[PDB]
Amino acid sequence: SGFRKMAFPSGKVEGCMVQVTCGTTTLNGLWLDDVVYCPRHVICTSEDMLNPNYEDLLIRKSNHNFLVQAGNVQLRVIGHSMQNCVLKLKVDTANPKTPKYKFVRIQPGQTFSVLACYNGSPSGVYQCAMRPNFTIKGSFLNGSCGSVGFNIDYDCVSFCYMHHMELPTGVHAGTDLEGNFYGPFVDRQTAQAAGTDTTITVNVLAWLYAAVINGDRWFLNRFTTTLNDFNLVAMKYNYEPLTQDHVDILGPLSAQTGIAVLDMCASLKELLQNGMNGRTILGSALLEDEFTPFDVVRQCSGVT
Amino acid sequence: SGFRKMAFPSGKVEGCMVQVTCGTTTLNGLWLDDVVYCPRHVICTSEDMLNPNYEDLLIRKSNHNFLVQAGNVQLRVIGHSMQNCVLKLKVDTANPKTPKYKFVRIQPGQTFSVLACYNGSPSGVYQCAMRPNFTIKGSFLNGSCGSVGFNIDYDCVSFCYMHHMELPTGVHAGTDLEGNFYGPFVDRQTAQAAGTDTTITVNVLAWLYAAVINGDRWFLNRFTTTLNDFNLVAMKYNYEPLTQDHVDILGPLSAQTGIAVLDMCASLKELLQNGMNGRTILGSALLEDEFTPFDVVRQCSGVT
Ligand SMILES: CN1CCCc2ccc(S(N)(=O)=O)cc21
Ligand SMILES: CN1CCCc2ccc(S(N)(=O)=O)cc21
Repeated sequence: SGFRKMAFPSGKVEGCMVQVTCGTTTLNGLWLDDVVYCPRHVICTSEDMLNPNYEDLLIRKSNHNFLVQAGNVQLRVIGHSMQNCVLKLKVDTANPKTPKYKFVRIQPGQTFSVLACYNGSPSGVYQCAMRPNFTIKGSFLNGSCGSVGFNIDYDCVSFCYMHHMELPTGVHAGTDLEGNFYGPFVDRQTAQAAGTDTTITVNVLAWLYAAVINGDRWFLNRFTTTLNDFNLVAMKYNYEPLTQDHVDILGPLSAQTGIAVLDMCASLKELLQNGMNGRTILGSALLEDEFTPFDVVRQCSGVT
Repeated sequence: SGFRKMAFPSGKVEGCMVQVTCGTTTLNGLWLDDVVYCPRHVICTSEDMLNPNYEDLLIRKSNHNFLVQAGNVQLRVIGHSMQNCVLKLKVDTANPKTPKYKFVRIQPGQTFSVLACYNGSPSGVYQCAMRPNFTIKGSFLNGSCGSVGFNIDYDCVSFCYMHHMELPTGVHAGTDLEGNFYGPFVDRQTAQAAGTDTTITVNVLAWLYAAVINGDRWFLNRFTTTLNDFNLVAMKYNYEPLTQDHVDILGPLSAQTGIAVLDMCASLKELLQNGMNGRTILGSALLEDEFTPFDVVRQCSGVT
């Protein structure tokens, strides 16, 4: 029993982290097979960062200008290319610690683990959600760029996120491992606003199921409701609209707990209209939305 | 910027986790050099668990009754002993993935990372505190026993916790790696109560410093106070008494933020007497106490 914001074990990713230096700028890269992936803003000087022409900047750069260090050993760079906002550095050695892996572009509301790194060295691991507005609420300092988000399915690491920047609001913006930004963000030092950040309704409901499972049931009420009625209340509180896809994904938790999704929606409705009255759920004084239904099933069943 | 309940990267510990089976019971062990450490309740049948004589039970057991599997490879057991509540299984192979490590008995209020494991397989990592009452609020299912808590200092893993049981209240009790329980707990299936759980005052203050650093300053007030006045209010709210040792440990954060410890104590006082009035601090609707001053400095500076 108990419920924790739990990250994937980070070992398979720790073996993939390198330091990439171009000119004076150092950040993190991901060494998989004989390719090192890093943010392309590695090639920028703080004066380029305002309005960079990445094509023109990269033209000034040769294989040998890219210093790739794995722990204390240097990698030989035999090729470089830009794909969207990532640089791919062809090295002459396959990373011997390359896990089975995939590149996946995650959907907003989905969760992943972040291995925050500095100078190619792992410092810590936490669990994140892709906000509906395609930002993450991370913990990233200077040099953390190139730090990656991932999920693990048994032996396979699905890389979904590479850290590129902090917006002036202190939220975090980044790419998939094909270097396409999540959201409308560009890799340029300019004022960029994220949309309205909504609450991930299906995740909050999943967490309410986690709570009931773990003995926190005070918020269970005598009421039920309808998708349309629930979504009237979701609208008011900047919650994501609940669809039948969400209901379907909650079915395993519905089944285990014997609490119908729409009854739990009515619990959530009352919680939104009435607040928590100084009570807590799983040691939280607000509605948690960074657990997917999948995360609750995994944690509450014991998937390794 | 940003602040996250961040765990140590778990790779060095993932390489140490094994499956230990005695009779029908399987749990997790820690393979360091040529010794596998696991909870001694591995030798108990569910009928022994009520009033076990571990000495008499262990006498029935031979080296070959202890099945130690590392991933898919079996380890040969050449020696067994009981130290307090842990079994030490001498194997004939040094773990080649043994990190530089130490066994440390942590103090209540200190924090560590937990690699939750099932059948010697890592499932997830989260950050914990040793509660003042020597329990942890974990996420542990059947088979999670032998899962370890740790800190990392650059290349050295300090093992501080081995998971033994869940109390009927759903909090978690365990040992150091010399198998001495944290708190008054015994490895017997009987009703065991934890003391009053207090809030770790020095940690909450550390977190208030993390908040100011990260731009959440609304709770900063015009008031100051005294250790004795603050501790009158700590008493009322089941907060740990603040000593000059705590103040000293906060000095780096005091210095960076230019906010005197006793002024922050006055902020905290007002927060305890008045609550958060539906506001949040670092995305939290209550006072967080599972960050040490050391954790805030590490996270807010970028220690790898
Ligand atoms: C410094 N650099 C690198 C990558 C692109 C980018 C985007 C926004 C900002 S910001 N708003 O912090 O100055 C800074 C930045
Ligand atoms: C089953 N076993 C193993 C180790 C010692 C112990 C202590 C307490 C409990 S409890 N209160 O969950 O039944 C169970 C247990």
